[PDB]
Amino acid sequence: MRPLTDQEMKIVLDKLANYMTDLKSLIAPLEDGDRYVFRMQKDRVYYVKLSIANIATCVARDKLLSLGTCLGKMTKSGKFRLHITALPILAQNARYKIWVKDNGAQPFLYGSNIVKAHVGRWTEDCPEHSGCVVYNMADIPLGFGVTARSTAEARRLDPTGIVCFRQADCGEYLRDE
Amino acid sequence: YTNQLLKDICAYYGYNEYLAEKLLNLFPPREAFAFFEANETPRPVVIRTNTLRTHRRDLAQALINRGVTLEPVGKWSKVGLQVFDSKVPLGATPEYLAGHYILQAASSFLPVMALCPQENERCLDMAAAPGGKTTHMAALMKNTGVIFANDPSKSRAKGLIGNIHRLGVRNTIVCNYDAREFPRVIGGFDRVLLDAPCSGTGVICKDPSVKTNRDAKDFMQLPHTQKQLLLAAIDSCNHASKTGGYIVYSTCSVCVEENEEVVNYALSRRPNVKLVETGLPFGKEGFTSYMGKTFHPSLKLTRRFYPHLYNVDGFFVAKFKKIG
RNA sequence: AAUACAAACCAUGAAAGUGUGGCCUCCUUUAGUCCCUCGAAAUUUGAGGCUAGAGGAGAAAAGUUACCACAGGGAUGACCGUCGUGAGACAGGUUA
RNA sequence: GACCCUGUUGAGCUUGACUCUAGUUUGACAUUGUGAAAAGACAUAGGAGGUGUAGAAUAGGUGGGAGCUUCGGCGCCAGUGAAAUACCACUACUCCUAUUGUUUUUUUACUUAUUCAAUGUGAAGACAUUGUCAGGUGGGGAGUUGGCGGCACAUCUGUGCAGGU
Repeated sequence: MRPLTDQEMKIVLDKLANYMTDLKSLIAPLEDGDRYVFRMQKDRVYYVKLSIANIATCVARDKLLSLGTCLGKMTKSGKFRLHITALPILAQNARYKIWVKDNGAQPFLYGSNIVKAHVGRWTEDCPEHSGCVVYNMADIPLGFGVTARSTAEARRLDPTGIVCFRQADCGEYLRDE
Repeated sequence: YTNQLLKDICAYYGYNEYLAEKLLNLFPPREAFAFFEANETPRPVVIRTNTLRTHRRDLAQALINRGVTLEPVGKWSKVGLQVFDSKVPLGATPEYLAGHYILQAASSFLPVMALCPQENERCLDMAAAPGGKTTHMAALMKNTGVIFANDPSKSRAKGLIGNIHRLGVRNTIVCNYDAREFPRVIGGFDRVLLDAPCSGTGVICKDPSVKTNRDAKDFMQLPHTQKQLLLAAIDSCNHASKTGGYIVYSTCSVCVEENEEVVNYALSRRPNVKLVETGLPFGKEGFTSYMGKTFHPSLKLTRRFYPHLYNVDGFFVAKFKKIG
């Protein structure tokens, strides 16, 4: 049992804030004083409350498997990964939102990339390589990814081109069964 | 004769001789013949919607438009529907992929309505292998509180983490402990839920191996195994709290060696445990004494579920309250 | 080659003959003591203890894969690029 | 081309020592009172218990015993049931009433515990709060890393059998 170290919390908050706008709102002193303190286990990070950590630090490390909700894991090279497990945290306070239609969400949930015919409506001032969160017509959080280009270049490109690159979806839920 | 009926049942249906002797002693032959017809008949598949995500008439409208035949399951379940036919596969539909509902049986419905989880409560589930049991308390409590879930195996541990994060509970800690090791290490839980593993005689349509692969060593070890589970269950529960917590014991067995005998041992050993009415509409009365063994006569409130009167799986539920 | 046996040789004794080259070898996986303890069980088992067959520089990062992508070596439309690496694109390419 | 090898990247699986301990931490204890309102459990005296099945029957259970008989009712026999009934001896608990009382718990109110303001008397107030152990974690911090000869002698411990020089 250990917390996030200096560089390890730096890269974690680097990749999080690439998709997050208010990191202050996620981890803040609440009414009861409990805080959303980060936590990692078996090279896999988690997002828990402090009072959750106290009632979980009583346990041997090998017996514990997960804790709270998961955010991602670290590779051998040290880069950070954010998973579809972090989607309810991610979609709660999302910066950039892209909405795809039902005939385009089905290839998105299968594992295919986002096409211009898939999206229904759009956000504004989206840069070329900025992160974004993918929604449907009914504001159901589907996934996340990095767009291929900016907003203005998406208007002037062919409708068959790839718009936003698909990183994760609910197929990991279907894979683990 | 009794021996002639036992030989005719074992030859025609394929049950073990010792298991058929137990079932013939448990029930009258007219009830046993309906039992042998019911458990060989496949059980219906029911759908439990996510109250944190949508409501019942919204999902019912969506699945009707997608082509799924639906029917609500009585008046005792406002959260459940029953599936008759579906042109679109249930696993590939957008609602299940988003996490609007989950698939379960009627046995997975009951012990969570037996519990009454409230907001900002501490709950335990020492055996939640399908993962639908832990989700429903989060659906009832509206994602407020702390939940602990225990699992013995890694294969079903990776199975449920795909289920809970699809459903979006966000506050349940799942792990790989021993349920006997749970109260000594952490303890101090307001509510505890136990789905004790057993022979599985209640559900043989899902598990056909129970018909033959149950020897005399099995009906001695598993009742002793769940005996230590309920001893761990009563040690985890708190006697006093701001919101009244309870112990809920559930199993998928129909024999009396797994039902109303273990809960009699826990009641006799610990006087601090009291059993109350579980608030359940349909069920069967507990037996005061079955095989030369005098149980406590307060077990009339303990409920049972049988496959022939209702379209449910074989099940058994008990509720307890701690005093000291 | 070792080993068994036989013969030769050798030591001693004057001869008669005799003579020689032992017994052993912390946890994890497994079985027993069903011995002792804790339990269950209308009398038989479960978990520990005990016994005996076998294994074993430390937080900086490592080992390994009939595995994936890329580049290179061997054996029998296609490139130099620029812009990103979690995936890719190009009115950029030697002529009119 | 398949195929084999090398370097980088992912998917991984396993390891990343031993002993304490911070960070911690689970449960219980005392500080922690005084009244009112209640509830539960233990002291009692009593009314009544008892079906999963079948058995005419709602079978506590135990020991005898086959008519004490007020009657041939039921005992007996006989099904049916793990347990069979007449009879007279015992005690296990349960659903309750009341008190002939002991405790425990929750809420409210007040300050007498606790803690703050002033600082050389006041307030919040029995909520917090502090101390004590019985457990758990701890990679962060501290310390560490093929053989047996032969009692064949003398002196000491043991204090013939032994051990040490």
